[PDB]
Amino acid sequence: NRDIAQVVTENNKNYLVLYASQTGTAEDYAKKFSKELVAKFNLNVMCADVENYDFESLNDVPVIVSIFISTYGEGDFPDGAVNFEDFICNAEAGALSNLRYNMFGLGNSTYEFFNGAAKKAEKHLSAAGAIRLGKLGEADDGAGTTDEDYMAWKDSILEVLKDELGVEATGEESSIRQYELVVHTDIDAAKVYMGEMGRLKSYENQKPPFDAKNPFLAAVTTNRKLNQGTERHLMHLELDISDSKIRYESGDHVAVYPANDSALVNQLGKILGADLDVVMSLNNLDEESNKKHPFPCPTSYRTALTYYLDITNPPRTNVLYELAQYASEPSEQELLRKMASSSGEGKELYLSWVVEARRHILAILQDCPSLRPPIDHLCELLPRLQARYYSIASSSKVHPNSVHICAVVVEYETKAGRINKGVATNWLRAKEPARALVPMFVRKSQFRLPFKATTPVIMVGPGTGVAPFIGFIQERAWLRQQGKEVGETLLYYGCRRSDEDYLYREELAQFHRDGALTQLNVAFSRHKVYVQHLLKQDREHLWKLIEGGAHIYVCGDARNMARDVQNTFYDIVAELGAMEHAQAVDYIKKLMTKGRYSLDVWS
Ligand SMILES: Cc1cc2nc3c(=O)[nH]c(=O)nc-3n(C[C@H](O)[C@H](O)[C@H](O)COP(=O)(O)OP(=O)(O)OC[C@H]3O[C@@H](n4cnc5c(N)ncnc54)[C@H](O)[C@@H]3O)c2cc1C
Ligand SMILES: Cc1cc2nc3c(=O)[nH]c(=O)nc-3n(C[C@H](O)[C@H](O)[C@H](O)COP(=O)(O)O)c2cc1C
Repeated sequence: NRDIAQVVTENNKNYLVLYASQTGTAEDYAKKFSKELVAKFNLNVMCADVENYDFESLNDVPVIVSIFISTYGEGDFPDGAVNFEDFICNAEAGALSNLRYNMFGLGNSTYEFFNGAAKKAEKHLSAAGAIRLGKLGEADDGAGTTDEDYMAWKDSILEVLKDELGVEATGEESSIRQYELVVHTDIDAAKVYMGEMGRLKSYENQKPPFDAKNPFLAAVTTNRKLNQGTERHLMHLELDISDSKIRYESGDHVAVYPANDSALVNQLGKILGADLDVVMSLNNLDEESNKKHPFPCPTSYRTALTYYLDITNPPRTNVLYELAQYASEPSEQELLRKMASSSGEGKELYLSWVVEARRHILAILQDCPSLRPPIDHLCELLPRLQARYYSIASSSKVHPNSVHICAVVVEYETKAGRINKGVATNWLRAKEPARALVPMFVRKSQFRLPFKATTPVIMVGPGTGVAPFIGFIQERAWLRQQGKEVGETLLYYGCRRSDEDYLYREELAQFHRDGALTQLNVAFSRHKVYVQHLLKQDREHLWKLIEGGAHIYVCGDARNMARDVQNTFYDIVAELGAMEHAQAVDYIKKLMTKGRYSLDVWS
């Protein structure tokens, strides 16, 4: 009841404000401070009149204590606060070593002992081992300064507390703009970036060598549905690289710089209120830094959103944080800051609402209608639009001037009822051969057919992971057509169904007919027949091939399939080689080192 440490603990207080007051001024300001403590840190504050407690347990109060105290005699406390005074003056060395406090005394210089109470108190607190945080305040009612004396003191202690308690004050946007807006409302189109990636006008000029910094614009020669079913769209594209001088081999990847859907970009401009044809630059406030801009400038908002900015993936923590100020509806602003937080609770609301719902920026704007930022701050915060990679599905020996892509279109419904569209694949799908140009480049990999033709090859490529092997098979067929003896060429393919999603049914059957493909092993899942079982089934034969210097290749979207396939090979070497599992793994390791076990797995 009168035990101050007891009462503080019982009631789960984060912070204690005490006051001693004859005529209500200290009480008033102790209350004003408490109110500000809560408004800014959302603490659970007790604010109590010293007169109502015994203080023998002052040292056991486990929160920070503010003390407001008035002077009334010979530097005495108010007569009602006798018990509080008798404790502070009797306090022996070390008695209050756990007490962390701040203090604001109330006095009047027109009396003999200006602020004697708070001055005495502080001598005794520190003498007994307590640590004061911040300055000792001393209101002067004699000068008429008390309110401003408090104002100054309060601002001070709140800065001290911001570090002591961690955290930031509600009502604060420590928001740092990295770049600055300049509107180029007059400038000629030749100086303005139009969606090209490196040097200005490079999509026009097109001079070798083409690469990541300078992609070749390849015409789309073919674009056909590969699959029988309607659930999914899987497609085969052909990219004309005639006159590029780009060299590739089977096993290489082709990278592609897509465009965002223009309808999406429009919808975005319409909800931001922004006119997107405004050409502009975002110049770095760090004048001496390397990145002068977040993306090629001068450029229009339409262009940045279309070609240089990622607007489809879930925005990150820091972009929610920075957008939160632009939410006029307070409860919408609370959401965003919470989702931007380091809180277990906030992180978790973020994962499900932002990440798991796959909410892109437009979706966040639409569902938080009071969030209305300026386009230029948004463009600064959004991540860069990345290139997208595909396993070339052609051999350069039959298609030297053509690069083939095999891809499933990403198109799916979210928890929140939206339909999301994968950028590159829907873009590629909309490319009609009747010119339609795809910015691209080739990155070399170490995924290669054996250069010694007689060497057997074992390809494991379920689903879209057949991609690289289509080119491997074209190539091997080609080697046979040229008079070379070619070793066995085994494909272990997989899909759901033969009349739904059998990729390259004609071509693989025909390559098999012509003897180019020695074996087409398909594992249609739809009872759960995956490729692992086909490998185990054919284990006896696979071990001969392996022992005969065969090369193994694993391709596909799923890391687990690769892992299951590797495990299956571990068991085959274990059984048929007659060795310990540990030796089996080390054998397959040796293969990898020799370059006879290669992977192309995309996660
Ligand atoms: C080296 C390499 C080679 C590759 N080769 C090929 C290839 O030959 N063929 C191929 O098909 N892929 C391949 N991949 C993937 C390919 O690069 C693209 O990521 C893919 O085509 C999707 O791109 P997008 O722009 O259409 O989708 P994006 O706009 O990038 O969206 C893809 C994202 O959407 C999300 N997503 C997808 N489906 C769902 C779902 N149903 N529910 C919720 N979220 C979902 C995922 O988070 C995924 O990261 C390869 C990857 C790498 C790294
Ligand atoms: C009778 C009386 C004695 C006072 N003695 C002092 C004093 O010794 N030193 C001082 O600085 N102020 C003195 N004051 C000023 C008070 O401390 C000042 O008015 C203060 O704001 C009172 O706060 P409170 O309303 O919480 O009691 C005195 C005021 C009165 C009314």
